[PDB]
Amino acid sequence: YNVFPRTLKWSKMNLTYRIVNYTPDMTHSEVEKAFKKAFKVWSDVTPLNFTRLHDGIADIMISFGIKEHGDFYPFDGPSGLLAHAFPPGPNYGGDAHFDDDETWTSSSKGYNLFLVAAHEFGHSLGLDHSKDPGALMFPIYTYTGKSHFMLPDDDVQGIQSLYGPG
Ligand SMILES: N=C(N)NCc1ccccc1CCCCCCCCCC(=O)N[C@H](CCCCN)C(=O)NO
Ligand SMILES: [Ca+2]
Ligand SMILES: [Ca+2]
Ligand SMILES: [Ca+2]
Ligand SMILES: [Zn+2]
Ligand SMILES: [Zn+2]
Ligand SMILES: [Zn+2]
Ligand SMILES: [Zn+2]
Repeated sequence: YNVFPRTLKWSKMNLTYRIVNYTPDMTHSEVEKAFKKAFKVWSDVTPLNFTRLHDGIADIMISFGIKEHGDFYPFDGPSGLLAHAFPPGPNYGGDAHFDDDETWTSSSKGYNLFLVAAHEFGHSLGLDHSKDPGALMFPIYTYTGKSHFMLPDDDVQGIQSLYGPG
C-alpha cells in the first residue's frame, strides 16, 4: 500500500458526507446505496464512522460532473479518467468526483459505481495508489460480482496503519 506525502489523514474518527447531485444512469436509491456500501468496506476494519448529511458542508462532498466541473482537474469524456478524489483536509479535502460521461450502473455493465467509489473513498481517507495488482487501491478498473465484497489484505493494512483497527 501507499500513503500520501506527509501521511495526510483525518484528525477524527467520525466523518460526514453529502451527495451533492446524482447521475441519471441509475436510480437515486441505487446511488445512495452504492456510496453507503463503499464507505462500509472502510469502516468495517477501522474505528472510522460515516454519516450522511442532507444539507450543509460535510467532510466529504460527493458529486458527478463532465469535463470542467469546478476544479483544476477536468474530466476527459467517455473512458480514460473515471473519477478522482482529494486526500484528507479542509475544503476539497476528501471530496470525490465522478465522471458522468461514463455509464454508471450497479451491475457488471458500464462502470460499477460501488467499486469505483470504494476506491475513491480510499483516497479521501488518505490512501494513494497501491502497486499490488490484488489491492482495491490499484490504478486499474476491474469488475467483481462477488457477494459481500471484502477489502483486500493490502488495503486493510494501509488503512489501519492510519486509523488503527476497528
Ligand atoms: N487490480 C485491480 N483492478 N484492483 C482494483 C479493484 C479491486 C477490486 C474491485 C474493483 C477494483 C477497481 C477499482 C477502481 C479502479 C480505478 C482505476 C483508475 C481509472 C482511471 C482514473 O480515474 N484514474 C485517476 C487518476 C488521477 C489521479 C491524479 N490526481 C484515479 O486515481 N482514480 O482513482
Ligand atoms: Ca472519462
Ligand atoms: Ca471536503
Ligand atoms: Ca453517466
Ligand atoms: Zn434520497
Ligand atoms: Zn432530500
Ligand atoms: Zn473534480
Ligand atoms: Zn485512484
